Amino acid sequence: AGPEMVRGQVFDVGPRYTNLSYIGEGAYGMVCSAYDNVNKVRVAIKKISPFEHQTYCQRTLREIKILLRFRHENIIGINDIIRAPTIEQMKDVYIVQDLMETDLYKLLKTQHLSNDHICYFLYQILRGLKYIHSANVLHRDLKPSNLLLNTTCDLKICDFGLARVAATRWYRAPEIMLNYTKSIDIWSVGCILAEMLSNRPIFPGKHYLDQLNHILGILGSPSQEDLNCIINLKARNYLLSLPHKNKVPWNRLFPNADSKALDLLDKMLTFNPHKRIEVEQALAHPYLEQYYDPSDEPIAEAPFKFDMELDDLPKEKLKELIFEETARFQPG
Ligand SMILES: CC[C@@H](CO)Nc1ncc(C)c(-c2c[nH]c(C(=O)N[C@H](CO)c3cccc(Cl)c3)c2)n1
Repeated sequence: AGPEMVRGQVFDVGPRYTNLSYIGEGAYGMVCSAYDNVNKVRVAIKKISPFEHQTYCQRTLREIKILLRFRHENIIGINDIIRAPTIEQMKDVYIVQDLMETDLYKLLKTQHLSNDHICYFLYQILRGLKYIHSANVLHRDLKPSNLLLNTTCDLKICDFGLARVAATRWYRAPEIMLNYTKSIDIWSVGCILAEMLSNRPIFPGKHYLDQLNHILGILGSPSQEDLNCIINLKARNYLLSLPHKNKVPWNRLFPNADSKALDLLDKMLTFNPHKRIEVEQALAHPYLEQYYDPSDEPIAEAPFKFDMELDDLPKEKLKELIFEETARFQPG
């Protein structure tokens, strides 16, 4: 028969993984659903081709090392890894993960969420983020397409490509554009909460400049303290040259939303990251009272730390480290 192919891209994952079907894609790869003849279940296989670029090699090694170390109910894990038996032949890496029914991007495209469903989804994102942040790791790309869901509404965070030890424009914090920290992930969670409440993105900017205008159009003009930071000159002089913009109240933008949901949203969507609410205070907020449970909210045993500076290593050395990291999944 030979190896299977999906939309041009070859998928040399057999004979264990057969009956392949397209489910998603990325900047340097493809995601496919496949049947596992060992566990007798369908799984998700993430193919990635990162060896042509040094940045992609860093992301691949960071993603593999983080997900293998991490073990949480609201975070996607790695079940198996397939790659060529020799380093010279390795051009692709296949990460086998648990298959989920849908994601929040697909769900908000077709379904209207009840307050209890918005409350339960937000809790699981923050429960998962509590574990990521306890390990001193930043996701840096939290969005509805990276939040996977199953039949029984169980949520899982995926795509740890941009993850780092302490992105999509619409869920990007103003400090990334103005000038990184745990607070940039909370901003993204705020953007996700607002999208669950209206089935529309709160800041759908077409470019980095239009993105800042959409934020100022709701939050109002920034104060002297909000601008008093290590901000870039171009962005600082641009925001100062703009006319005065009034703050739109949260109850006016979301008329029939829960008052507690809007109080937490305000604390998550705060321009100043220092004044922005943290993952623990967000979980203890009265909006997530019926789900908050410090007893069943695990944290990472120790903070994450890389043994070597990956930014200084060339793509040739990073390829060797990727080959060595994926070796324990090879037969023998
Ligand atoms: C069938 C429904 C889909 C989600 O809608 N199910 C599902 N189930 C499990 C998983 C692990 C996934 C899944 C979703 N995105 C990804 C995933 O890893 N996506 C990133 C881009 O966001 C990616 C993909 C390929 C290459 C690169 Cl460089 C990066 C995995 N998707």
